[PDB]
Amino acid sequence: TTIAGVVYKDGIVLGADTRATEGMVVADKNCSKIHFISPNIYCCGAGTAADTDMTTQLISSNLELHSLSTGRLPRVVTANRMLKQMLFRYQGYIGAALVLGGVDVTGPHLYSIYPHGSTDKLPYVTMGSGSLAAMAVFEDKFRPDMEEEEAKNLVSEAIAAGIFNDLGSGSNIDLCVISKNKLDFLRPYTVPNKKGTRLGRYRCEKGTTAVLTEKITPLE
Amino acid sequence: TTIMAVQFDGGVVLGADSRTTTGSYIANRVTDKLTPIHDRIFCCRSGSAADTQAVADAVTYQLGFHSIELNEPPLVHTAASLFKEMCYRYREDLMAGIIIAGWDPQEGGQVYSVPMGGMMVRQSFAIGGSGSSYIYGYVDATYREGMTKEECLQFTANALALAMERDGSSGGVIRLAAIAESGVERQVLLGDQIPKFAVATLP
Amino acid sequence: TTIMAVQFDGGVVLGADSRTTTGSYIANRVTDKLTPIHDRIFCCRSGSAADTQAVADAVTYQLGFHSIELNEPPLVHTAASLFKEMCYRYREDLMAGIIIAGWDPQEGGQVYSVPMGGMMVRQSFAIGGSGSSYIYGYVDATYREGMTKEECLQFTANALALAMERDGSSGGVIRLAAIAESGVERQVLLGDQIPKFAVATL
Amino acid sequence: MEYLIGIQGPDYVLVASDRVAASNIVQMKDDHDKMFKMSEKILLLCVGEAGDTVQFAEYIQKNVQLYKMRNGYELSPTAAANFTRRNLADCLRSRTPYHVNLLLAGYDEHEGPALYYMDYLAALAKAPFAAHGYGAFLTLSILDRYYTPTISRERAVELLRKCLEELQKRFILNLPTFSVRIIDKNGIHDLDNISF
Amino acid sequence: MEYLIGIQGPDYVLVASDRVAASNIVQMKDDHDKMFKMSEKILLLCVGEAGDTVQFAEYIQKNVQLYKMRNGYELSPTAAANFTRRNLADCLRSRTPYHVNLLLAGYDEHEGPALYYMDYLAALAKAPFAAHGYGAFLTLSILDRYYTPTISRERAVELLRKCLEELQKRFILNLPTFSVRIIDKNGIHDLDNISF
Amino acid sequence: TQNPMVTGTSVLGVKFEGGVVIAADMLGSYGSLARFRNISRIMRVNNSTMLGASGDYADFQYLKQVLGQMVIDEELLGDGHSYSPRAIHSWLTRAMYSRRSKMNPLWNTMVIGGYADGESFLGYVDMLGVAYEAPSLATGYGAYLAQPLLREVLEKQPVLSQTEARDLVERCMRVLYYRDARSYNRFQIATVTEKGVEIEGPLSTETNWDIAHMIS
Amino acid sequence: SIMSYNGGAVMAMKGKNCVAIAADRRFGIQAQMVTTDFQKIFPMGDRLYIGLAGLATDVQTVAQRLKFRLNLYELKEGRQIKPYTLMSMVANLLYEKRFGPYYTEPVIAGLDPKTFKPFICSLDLIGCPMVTDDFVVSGTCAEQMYGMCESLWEPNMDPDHLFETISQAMLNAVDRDAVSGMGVIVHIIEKDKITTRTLKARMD
Amino acid sequence: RFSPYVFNGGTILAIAGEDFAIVASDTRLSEGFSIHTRDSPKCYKLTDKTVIGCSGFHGDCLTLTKIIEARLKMYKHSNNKAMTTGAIAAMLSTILYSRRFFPYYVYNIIGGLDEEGKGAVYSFDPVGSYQRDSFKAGGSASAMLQPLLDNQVGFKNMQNVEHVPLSLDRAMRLVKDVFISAAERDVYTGDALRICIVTKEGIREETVSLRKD
Amino acid sequence: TTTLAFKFRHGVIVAADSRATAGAYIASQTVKKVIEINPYLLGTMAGGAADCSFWERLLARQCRIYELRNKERISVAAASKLLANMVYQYKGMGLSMGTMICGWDKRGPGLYYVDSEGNRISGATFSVGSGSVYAYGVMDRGYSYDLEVEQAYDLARRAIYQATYRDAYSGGAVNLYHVREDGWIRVSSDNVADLHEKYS
Ligand SMILES: *[B]([O])([O])[C]([C][C]([C])[C])[N]C(=O)[C]([N]C(=O)C1=[C][C]=[C]C(C2=[C][C]=[C][C]=[C]2)=N1)[C]([C])[O]
Ligand SMILES: *[B]([O])([O])[C]([C][C]([C])[C])[N]C(=O)[C]([N]C(=O)C1=[C][C]=[C]C(C2=[C][C]=[C][C]=[C]2)=N1)[C]([C])[O]
Ligand SMILES: *[B]([O])([O])[C]([C][C]([C])[C])[N]C(=O)[C]([N]C(=O)C1=[C][C]=[C]C(C2=[C][C]=[C][C]=[C]2)=N1)[C]([C])[O]
Ligand SMILES: [Cl-]
Ligand SMILES: [Cl-]
Ligand SMILES: [Cl-]
Ligand SMILES: [Cl-]
Ligand SMILES: [Cl-]
Ligand SMILES: [Cl-]
Ligand SMILES: [Cl-]
Ligand SMILES: [Cl-]
Ligand SMILES: [Cl-]
Ligand SMILES: [Cl-]
Ligand SMILES: [Cl-]
Ligand SMILES: [Cl-]
Ligand SMILES: [Cl-]
Ligand SMILES: [Cl-]
Ligand SMILES: [Cl-]
Ligand SMILES: [K+]
Ligand SMILES: [K+]
Ligand SMILES: [K+]
Ligand SMILES: [K+]
Ligand SMILES: [K+]
Ligand SMILES: [Mg+2]
Ligand SMILES: [Mg+2]
Ligand SMILES: [Mg+2]
Ligand SMILES: [Mg+2]
Ligand SMILES: [Mg+2]
Ligand SMILES: [Mg+2]
Ligand SMILES: [Mg+2]
Repeated sequence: TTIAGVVYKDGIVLGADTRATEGMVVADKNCSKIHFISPNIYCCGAGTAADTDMTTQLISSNLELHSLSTGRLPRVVTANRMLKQMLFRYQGYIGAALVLGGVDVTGPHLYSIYPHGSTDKLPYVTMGSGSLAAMAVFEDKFRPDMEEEEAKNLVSEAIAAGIFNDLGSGSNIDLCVISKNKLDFLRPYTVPNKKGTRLGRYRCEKGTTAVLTEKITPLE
Repeated sequence: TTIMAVQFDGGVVLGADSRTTTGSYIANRVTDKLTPIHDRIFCCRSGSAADTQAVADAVTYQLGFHSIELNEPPLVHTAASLFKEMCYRYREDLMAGIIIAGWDPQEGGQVYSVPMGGMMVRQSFAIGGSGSSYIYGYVDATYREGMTKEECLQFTANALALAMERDGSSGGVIRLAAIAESGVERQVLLGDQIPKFAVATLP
Repeated sequence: TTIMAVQFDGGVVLGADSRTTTGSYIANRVTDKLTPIHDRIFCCRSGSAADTQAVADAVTYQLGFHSIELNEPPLVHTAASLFKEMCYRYREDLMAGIIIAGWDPQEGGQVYSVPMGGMMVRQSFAIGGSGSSYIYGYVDATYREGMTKEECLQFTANALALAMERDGSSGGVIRLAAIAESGVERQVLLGDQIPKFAVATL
Repeated sequence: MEYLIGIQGPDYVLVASDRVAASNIVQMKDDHDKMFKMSEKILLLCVGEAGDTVQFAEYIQKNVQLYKMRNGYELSPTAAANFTRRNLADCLRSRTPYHVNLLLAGYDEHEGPALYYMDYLAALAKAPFAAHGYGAFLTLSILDRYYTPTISRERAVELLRKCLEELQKRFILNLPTFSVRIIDKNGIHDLDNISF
Repeated sequence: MEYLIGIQGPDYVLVASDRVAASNIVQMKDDHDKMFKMSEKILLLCVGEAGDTVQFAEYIQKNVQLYKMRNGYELSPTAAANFTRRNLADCLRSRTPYHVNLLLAGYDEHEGPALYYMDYLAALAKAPFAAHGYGAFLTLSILDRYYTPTISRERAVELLRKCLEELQKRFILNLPTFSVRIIDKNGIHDLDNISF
Repeated sequence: TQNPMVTGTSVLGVKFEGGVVIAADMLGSYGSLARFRNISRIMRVNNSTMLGASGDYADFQYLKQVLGQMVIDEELLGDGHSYSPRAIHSWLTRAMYSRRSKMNPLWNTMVIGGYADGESFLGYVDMLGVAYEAPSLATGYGAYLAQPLLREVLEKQPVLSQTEARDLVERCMRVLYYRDARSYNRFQIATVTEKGVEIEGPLSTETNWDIAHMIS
Repeated sequence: SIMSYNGGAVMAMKGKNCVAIAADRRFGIQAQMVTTDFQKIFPMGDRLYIGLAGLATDVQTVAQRLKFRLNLYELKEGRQIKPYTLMSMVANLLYEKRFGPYYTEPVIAGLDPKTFKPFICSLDLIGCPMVTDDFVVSGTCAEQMYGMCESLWEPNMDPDHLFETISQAMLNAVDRDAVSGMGVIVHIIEKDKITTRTLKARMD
Repeated sequence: RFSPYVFNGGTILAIAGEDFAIVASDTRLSEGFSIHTRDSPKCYKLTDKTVIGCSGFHGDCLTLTKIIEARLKMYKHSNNKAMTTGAIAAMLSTILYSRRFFPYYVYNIIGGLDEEGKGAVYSFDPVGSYQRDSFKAGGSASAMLQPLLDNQVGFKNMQNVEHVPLSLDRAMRLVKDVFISAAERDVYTGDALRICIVTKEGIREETVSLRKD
Repeated sequence: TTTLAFKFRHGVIVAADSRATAGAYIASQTVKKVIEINPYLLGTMAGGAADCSFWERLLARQCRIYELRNKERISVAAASKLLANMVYQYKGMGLSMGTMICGWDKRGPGLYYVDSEGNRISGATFSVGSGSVYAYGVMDRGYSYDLEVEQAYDLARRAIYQATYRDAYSGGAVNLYHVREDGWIRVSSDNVADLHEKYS
């Protein structure tokens, strides 16, 4: 997995690849790793997939209860605290490594959150087995106060670095762009990889497979 | 990490490097290891990021509630005691080497070390974290009774610079804070502003 | 242990503490860790007492025989090379952190480190042993190019004193040696003669 | 070490089990019985770790009987097999797992004869024939070779005997006698022990 | 697993051994012979680890036969026992230890019958009777109970039979047949196998 | 070596039109301690060939001794034949493999750069005898932090000028200083062309710490 | 490895207005086959099936516990469960045992009960769900299965072609796996009927 | 615990035809979660008639192929003729077994022409067990490729199909298809497919691009 | 693997499956597990594939040398002994081999079981490999010294078949050989799938 985030002039850009692996086999070519937290907050996930799915869902659900009560747009810091207090409580046994980004009444915020419950608040972060490839791109090219399209280019370059250099990462690039005014969930943003063209027809005619037994059960 | 704090007449100076590592990857090159626990009380954090963040947030909570109840600024010694109780009770499950420093109206500038294991001791100045090993000799030779704020800032910046050069787990920028009755003044020494000492190349 | 050596124009200064330990028992409180390998070449020893004594005696033999054969004083660089060969070859069976320093007519005062593992590097000054950890920041701040012999002695004595206060495996007396064309001058700093730096009381 | 075997025909199930209780190098009992009557038309055959085997089988037996007393009619072989499986599986990850391997043989009025196999993990399979223990390794292929679904009870006892003779010949352990029972529409019948 | 027994009377030594070669759960041979003729009046019975047992016994056997050829007369049961011992002991701490347990039975013209016991460590003991293997645990007390030094060969075979019957009854392993030989003034005699 | 003692971190290499450039910081670390801060981890082997090593520095000094002596032996013959970069890379692959096969490795990962007969040579060898060639290489943390940047540039423009390769290497060394906790901001750059092997240093990268004020 | 103790394989595959799900038939304990008609695919609706491979005890447990929950779900709600909703129900069940999981990795195949749209997914043993538009596989021969499905699967296949593809993918995959096989069962799920076949297959 | 081995990835494949042999491999060389290089083929020419594919621990692939090269020349010097495909196979078996107690971590497949000009494939385990095969996959994605070859070349599990001779063109199509399928699912297989076709006329080379992720 | 052999009035029957595995992966369905040591001597392979192949090939070499030096056929006893003496030296080093050496020499039909543990034993019938327990059951219930030739073929084939059915690690085809006084013959090769068709 390669996941990443940037703070730009007017918001946040989050990015992710779409490969999920089981051992060193690709199980999913089009996994969605940028999870909904609230309408103004999203969270990329890496690490153990059931854990990132269930953790983001639980915090999103608790936040929706919170905002229903407060009648206000939720804060990024709130998602951060809920996530990190839960992860800490489980002592790293919940293997969720997260990039949390959004925009609240105090502006754009971005955090990386680790399985043992530490967080770092930073203007660019990466996580996952591709994170050093993605971070190299950011250290080399990030500038403060990028425009939207520069920020998007930078994130997708970082994710591409992970895609091409990390055997744990692959397939498509998803982005999510979050400003005061707008939410653009861009899935796929890019499709840099495609299966090669299937050079043979194998047209298996009816009867090719021998059958011992058959039961037709009709339905209404 | 390298953390440090020094007492002066009227307050304290605190300092840290800014490196977070996982193995030898730098996961944050500009970490803020000096965390406000109340208006005039900070902790400097070393060891586990997760542990020291959880413990600092918990103490912040405890101290804030205690302070509202009493309707007075908390004592530095109280903040230290609360860190100590939590670090000692959970000493088997935590990796936390802490320095508590700050100012209160009763005892003025104070520095407490709460090293791993959860003992607590007041000191004139304190150093901790993995990089502190490399500056014991320097601090012991250079410390003087009666240093001014400005001298404590320079002393601190120099010590941390020295540790940062040698300790692979320390580095980045130097974050400093001075705390006194008047408030908290924070600054960052980066790049050329970090004190510099030549590599001793051959004649 | 804490060992150190420093180059000056015309010679070297060497120093060590004098503590040998087994666990935390002090088996000798006045150890001599500075061992003459030839008339103007010493090694400072740290690590295993048995290993560094056996290696030093061996190199003393090799260097002495070589020197008689050539009919000239040996090079400091040769002495260091012979320690390096033996410490590298046997790196899996030895625990030896060595500093070789001395004077020869061709290259003057020289300091070489042969740390564990058996690499060899020439340096302006070198420190080693368990106590060296506590004086990196001090030596890095205090070292100046162009120090005199006397300054090298004081610099060495101070560094060692600081290390000795902090490192449980170092202590006792400070043995110093200065080596130059004129010969070897040894002395011991004991008790009140060891440089003193206050414990920082409230 | 313990051998269980079962052979289901059209209208009966035949079962047998060794009669040894061993400890270290000695047989301590030569007339041991590994069969537990659950109901008129159900036998549970149980082997495995000492203590676990009896504790488990008797717990099941008592509860099947309790079912009969509460409800006035008996649990079907299938229902009893699933009950047995629910218990074993529920205990698997608990503080009290039972290390037992089982066969359940029964005859139901409406479904006919049934033979169930269960291992200590609580995997349950219905089978036309089956066996447990190291002896199974030497006998299952004999059963695969000669069994047919319409096998008569006379030829089943003969097929059983071929299995047991193969143990006398080829198996390293001394299992000289076996309990043999059959279940059909009229209940549970003791046959002569097969002995060597 | 392998059983050896010997019983020495006034003027003979009777020996027997099981006839199984086992592997994992199966008997692979039921007519196995664990006795090695060393000379006209000496048998070596050998059990233990696979490979070691034959390699060791055949090495002894060849050297004892070599001794006969070089010298024109045979090594006494006692000499051969000590030769066997020297070899086993000399190998104990070598790169090639032999994991074997033995009995050595023989008849000397002047000394009369002898039975020797040896373990894999190469401790040697002369005994009026002895046994090796797990089966020894169930049979030595039968021998202690009924052996007398003047026991006749007919009663020794009866005594042997009691031992072997006790294995059938009480031992967990299936050892159904035994080789039986006797040695006296006229050499080595094969008796009928004792079988169950 | 069973246990490495003083060690060096990444080595980088990239081919360019007319040569090869390699880079390596000047640090020997003793665990986390930045112990010997002025050691060269690059060797001029002969006129056409240079080597840089990660890993145990004593083992590197042994290789240097051995390889230096081989080159002297060959030069003594004055016979018109020289070890090419590829031959030295072959030799080194055999030497590491052989030491690995005795369960006594030389604890190093190496990058060999050269220029001979109009061709740039760049080859890797590790302590197990794994060896190959590529247009760019990077050992240690460089495999994760520098190689992605080298490859990305190379895919847009496989043929680099010398000055482009040098700038690209400098950018990589900066990233390493930011993100490898065993790096050091004092490095050498070695270059091989038609003209031979030049080692430059000590060199430093500019760094930017503006992000230190972007936390709130 | 716990998941190879019983062996076994399941897959599901999507076509044009139809889905297919298949399994091997062996119940074995390490090397020993015990039975050749072991059920691994269970109905969860008229047009909705779950296939479970892994440790046979948990295959059964999960199927039975899932059915408990589904029946309650259907009685309480107005209605038949939707495929995606079953997935979530199974995810939730598995993730409850996050720290002592069931050793089974299911695949689900079915048609939406109102719209009849094809659905396939799989989950790992702690409940991570994965929906795909082509195929999913689970079991001791997953690599073999992936090879066959990647090579043969095509979009928009009619029931007959879907059957031939899922059959050939299964047979040939399990024929490279010692601990899977002894027969293959295939269910084809259409709007108006379920077709259940056993395949002529190697019995070694 | 120094480990003397590491896994470096790679898939290999050979197919025997009536009058040809194909040996194919991907060009990726990996370690851990990284790519060492995208251009490292796993096929090596041994004679005009014999090619070998090698995957596994690259340090052993290099060493072993260099040993085989030396031994082919030693044979040729001592017997005055090139080694046959079958004699290379037999010899490889003994060289692998010589390291029975510290094996070469290599999966080997030989493809070439036998003494009658027919396609021959020999496949090996790391300690030298081997046999002749009609086709074989090896290395990282072998479990993914093998079943498809069983089905499509072996005609396994198929009824009502004429068992025709394998044409070069169809064999080629198959090889490209299965590697493309393998590049979808095995993380180690990718970058490029290199195909060697051995016939009476010599050995020719095709290369096909694969996904780079 | 499943291999078996037995002596009877008309020589020695020898049969094997053809599967090889690497863990649970089926590596081959076409392994030849019966090796032609000479025209009157066969060896069967079970256990490590490379180990069996190497050591049986070496045995064939040695038997051939013997025959050249001595000007007569090696006995089954002596051949089996050469093999045991070769492997004895490697005990404990992890070789895995179980073989039957099957021939006909001056003592008549000959059959020895030899393995890497050091066993060497003569006997009337044996089965070796992970499937052996299953083959023994069927073979033992049908075996007789006075089996007719075609009945002996049927028994061997059926015993290996039944082993392939129960044992996950046996399969492929059943390959059957007959050692007669004037040489072994290859009697048949039957795919287990074609046998399945036949035996129901
Ligand atoms: B200092 O003590 O060197 C520093 C102080 C800290 C920021 C208060 N400590 C560290 O850098 C530590 N690092 C971590 O605690 C850390 C941070 C992010 C992730 C992980 C991690 C932990 C377990 C498994 C994977 C990742 N750890 C310390 C020296 O490691
Ligand atoms: B220094 O490195 O701390 C010092 C230097 C040395 C004198 C050259 N080393 C020690 O004190 C070491 N001590 C010993 O080597 C020593 C001396 C006497 C006995 C033993 C001993 C060793 C093994 C078992 C029993 C006793 N060791 C010390 C750091 O280990
Ligand atoms: B039979 O005994 O089940 C059969 C015998 C026969 C001679 C092939 N044995 C095997 O199938 C054995 N398999 C192998 O030895 C084998 C097959 C493929 C690869 C490897 C291998 C060896 C070393 C390192 C990696 C892979 N071994 C048996 C089942 O293990
Ligand atoms: Cl927070
Ligand atoms: Cl990841
Ligand atoms: Cl940093
Ligand atoms: Cl501490
Ligand atoms: Cl601390
Ligand atoms: Cl050292
Ligand atoms: Cl040292
Ligand atoms: Cl002392
Ligand atoms: Cl240095
Ligand atoms: Cl150089
Ligand atoms: Cl439930
Ligand atoms: Cl539910
Ligand atoms: Cl075959
Ligand atoms: Cl001979
Ligand atoms: Cl025998
Ligand atoms: K922190
Ligand atoms: K540092
Ligand atoms: K000493
Ligand atoms: K001290
Ligand atoms: K791939
Ligand atoms: Mg913890
Ligand atoms: Mg020693
Ligand atoms: Mg219990
Ligand atoms: Mg031995
Ligand atoms: Mg199968
Ligand atoms: Mg089978
Ligand atoms: Mg990738």
